[PDB]
Amino acid sequence: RALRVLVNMDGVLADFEGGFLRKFRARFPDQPFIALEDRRGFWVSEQYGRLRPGLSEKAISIWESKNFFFELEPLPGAVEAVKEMASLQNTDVFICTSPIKMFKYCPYEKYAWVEKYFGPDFLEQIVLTRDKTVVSADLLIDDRPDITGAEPTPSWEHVLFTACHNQHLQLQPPRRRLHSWADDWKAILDSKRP
Amino acid sequence: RALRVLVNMDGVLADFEGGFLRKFRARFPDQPFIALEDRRGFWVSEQYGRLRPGLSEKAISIWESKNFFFELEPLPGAVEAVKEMASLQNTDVFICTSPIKMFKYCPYEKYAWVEKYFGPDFLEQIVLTRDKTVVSADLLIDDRPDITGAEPTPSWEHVLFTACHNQHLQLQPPRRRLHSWADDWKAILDSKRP
Ligand SMILES: Cc1cn([C@H]2C=C[C@@H](COP(=O)(O)O)O2)c(=O)[nH]c1=O
Ligand SMILES: Cc1cn([C@H]2C=C[C@@H](COP(=O)(O)O)O2)c(=O)[nH]c1=O
Ligand SMILES: [Mg+2]
Ligand SMILES: [Mg+2]
Ligand SMILES: [Mg+2]
Ligand SMILES: [Mg+2]
Repeated sequence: RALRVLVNMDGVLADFEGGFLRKFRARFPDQPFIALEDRRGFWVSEQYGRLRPGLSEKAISIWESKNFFFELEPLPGAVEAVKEMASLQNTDVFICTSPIKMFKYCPYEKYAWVEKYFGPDFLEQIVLTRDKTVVSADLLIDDRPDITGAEPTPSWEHVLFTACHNQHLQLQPPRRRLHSWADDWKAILDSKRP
Repeated sequence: RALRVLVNMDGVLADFEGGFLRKFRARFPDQPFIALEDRRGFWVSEQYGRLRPGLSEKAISIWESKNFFFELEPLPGAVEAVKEMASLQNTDVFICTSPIKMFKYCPYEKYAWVEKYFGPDFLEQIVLTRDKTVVSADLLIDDRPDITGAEPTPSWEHVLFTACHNQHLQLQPPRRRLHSWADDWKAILDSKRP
């Protein structure tokens, strides 16, 4: 009855790519790096690892470090759009995010980030999971192309949120994109309503 | 195709009631307390609050304190049963747990607890959410009687795990219980398979 929308955090709400590149360059100023226009594929670690031996591990250490997640900047229009989306009649919004393997900071910082931008009351809307296919909803807005897990037939339609790593990707019909938060997300939502 | 089972953490895997009572008594030795046989209703804070003014807040401070979640003891048979359950053919097990409002320690400690008892590889099977009805599965084993949220018709059957606070409760047919991990959980699982 209410339309349910899952909104991914990294690469959709939070600027993981920009914050990573900045911190990587400051920490490792003598290593080569991947400019955002050159990013391809979801896994930053795999691309950096192909660039040079040992770079995978150095990339991983950036997001394993304290304050990495907390200090991510919101992507343009993300906060405003999700706030309006959640205020819409017959619309329930959840933030669906995958923590990393190292769990000392990431869970905590992700809660703190959501509190900071959306307020205490929005914390109730967070789902942390490595498997999104077991979360049921009408829509999932997420920048990762390949979303898989234990449920072979997820209830949501995956709308690919555009990011540097996926912008060149040709999708198979009928898969569809949300180009940025300036794009017409209301029309995508409305297309799933009765 | 695989049977999917969500197993709650507090009151099912982890002995929240016992660990709370112990820590409450050590910290507040001059307050009255609720013996486990006298516990009624899911909310410890509400019962303690009816016992005396100010006790709700003192109860809350126990589980808000560092190491509360981490130092919970496993309930008898819980670790062994979940390990066997996850090893079964055509069976995917997730640990589904609701964090508290105060998020500095609880998320982190819950990951650490699961690592401690089930190993690093089991961390992938954790879903943190305040709303279990948006997690899809065949079964949810959970000690809280009233499980509600945004999805009015959850895909799972809720099997009530017995606890001090619910043991006297008469359920409405066809709702059903798992009495403890010594009870025949395999038969409940098998009843949901093709
Ligand atoms: C790009 C990248 C990300 N991650 C972790 C860090 C944050 C989450 C982002 O996953 P998401 O919830 O946005 O699907 O995965 C990785 O573990 N490796 C990587 O290469
Ligand atoms: C008993 C009790 C528990 N909680 C929090 C602490 C741990 C989780 C347990 O929720 P569960 O995932 O077991 O449904 O809720 C509370 O916030 N208040 C209470 O009175
Ligand atoms: Mg993402
Ligand atoms: Mg709404
Ligand atoms: Mg419980
Ligand atoms: Mg199995």
